[PDB]
Amino acid sequence: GPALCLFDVDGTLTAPRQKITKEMDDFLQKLRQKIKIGVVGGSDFEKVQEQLGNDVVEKYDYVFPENGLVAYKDGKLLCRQNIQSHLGEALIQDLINYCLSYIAKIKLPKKRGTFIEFRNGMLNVSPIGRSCSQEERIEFYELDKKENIRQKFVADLRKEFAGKGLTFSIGGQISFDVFPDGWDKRYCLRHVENDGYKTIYFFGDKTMPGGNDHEIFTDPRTMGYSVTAPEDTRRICELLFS
Amino acid sequence: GPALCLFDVDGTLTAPRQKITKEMDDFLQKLRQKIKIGVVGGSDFEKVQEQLGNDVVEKYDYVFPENGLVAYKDGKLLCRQNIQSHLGEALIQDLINYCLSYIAKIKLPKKRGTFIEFRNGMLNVSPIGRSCSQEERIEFYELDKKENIRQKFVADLRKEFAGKGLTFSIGGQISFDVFPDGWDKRYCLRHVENDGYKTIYFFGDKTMPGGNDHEIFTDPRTMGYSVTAPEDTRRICELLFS
Ligand SMILES: O=P([O-])(O)O[C@H]1O[C@H](COP(=O)(O)O)[C@@H](O)[C@H](O)[C@H]1O
Ligand SMILES: [Cl-]
Ligand SMILES: [Mg+2]
Ligand SMILES: [Mg+2]
Ligand SMILES: [Mg+2]
Ligand SMILES: [Mg+2]
Repeated sequence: GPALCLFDVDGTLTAPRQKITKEMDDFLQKLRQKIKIGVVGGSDFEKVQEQLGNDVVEKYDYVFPENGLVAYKDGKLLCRQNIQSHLGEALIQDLINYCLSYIAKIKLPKKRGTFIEFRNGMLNVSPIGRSCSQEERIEFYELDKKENIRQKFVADLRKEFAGKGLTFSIGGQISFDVFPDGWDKRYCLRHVENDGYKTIYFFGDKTMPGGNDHEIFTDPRTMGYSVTAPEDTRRICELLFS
Repeated sequence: GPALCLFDVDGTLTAPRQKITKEMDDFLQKLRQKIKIGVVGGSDFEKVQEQLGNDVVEKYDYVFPENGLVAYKDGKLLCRQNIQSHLGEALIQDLINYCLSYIAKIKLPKKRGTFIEFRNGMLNVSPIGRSCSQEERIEFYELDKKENIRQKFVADLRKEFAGKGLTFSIGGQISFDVFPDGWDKRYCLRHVENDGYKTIYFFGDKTMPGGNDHEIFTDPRTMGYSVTAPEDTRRICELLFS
């Protein structure tokens, strides 16, 4: 039937931490005369503007910053969501409080600031604090590997919550993420599944387990295609759609 | 002997929350041919630039953002000190552990992120979180006066950290500052002290007890003058140097 193309932005339509190239933007616009297109990224709408231009809403059929928590369709905002409204202030506080209480009891060499980073689609938690220096990150990550600090504090959170529909995911060097079950890139799919697309292609570059694009790639609702770079995305699109 | 003028920024050289007027800027420079001048404010270096001009450091003999924890003299940065090194890493971790445990215990309509912001010469603490939106900021502000949330917090903090050489100051809407005794605006006198000034004049619009200019005004190293606006600062300086 009719189809949709969904692209990760960073690493797929663009080179890592680089803006789109006029040549690729033009290919995509030519491709829209053949098929509906849309983009999905973990970054806020401001960042996505930096990456694809301030006219992005008018140039793509769908735009899904924040893994879809914000959604634009045919130039209008289709929907907007945040972790606060979903989980609720009560539950959002029970979680903050426990995290705070628990971090007060961790004996560390150092503590700094921003232990809780509130993002609209997750809560970053950092025993040391994100404001640490790079040399303090390393000191902590090494200590974590011998004492397993992050792993035990997720463990105790998975016991006390998680029946509230919460996922916990250790990542990077100093923090872990608390986000509702399924609020990875798969979230965006809810805004396009009821629009009548017999097949939804998806292109991304972190397609293997761990990556930003893994969970959406493996979803049975997508025709998943891995990519290595923008040039490769044109290559594949040229072959799929002539 | 030779002398130095030190000016509070907001309200003394500028109308509150506004840039300086070109009239006032060019006056100061005419004075500078008669006297070394300097400025001091609580705000980070970038904010000072926005009030006095990008090239502040070249137009003022001394420049003291963050009450002087960051300091420029004749264009170049002076030796620096941070709260971690002064108070020690145990009192920092014991003061963070306490603040964290206490926030977890506060019942509030909303809690968000960045409850402790780790600055060069202080720690904010925001019961609600500095990442809060604007609507949430006013909410906490207008509830705080009904239930004296911050006022009550600062009080218990003083009891527990009595004698530890720390000061506390509720400022603004959502937070209070914790800083070593002596790290108000009078921190900067450490730099201009000596350097052969027989008289150090100081101007400030919040001379009254509890104001950010009080302790530097009363400090005996300074010849303090209370100001009611930029145009008044002129009157006193025109009375003194003409
Ligand atoms: O309002 P906030 O929470 O951002 O607070 C801000 O302003 C306060 C005073 O500002 P003023 O004297 O102009 O009211 C400062 O003490 C505080 O460190 C700063 O973060
Ligand atoms: Cl925090
Ligand atoms: Mg990518
Ligand atoms: Mg698939
Ligand atoms: Mg002032
Ligand atoms: Mg004095």
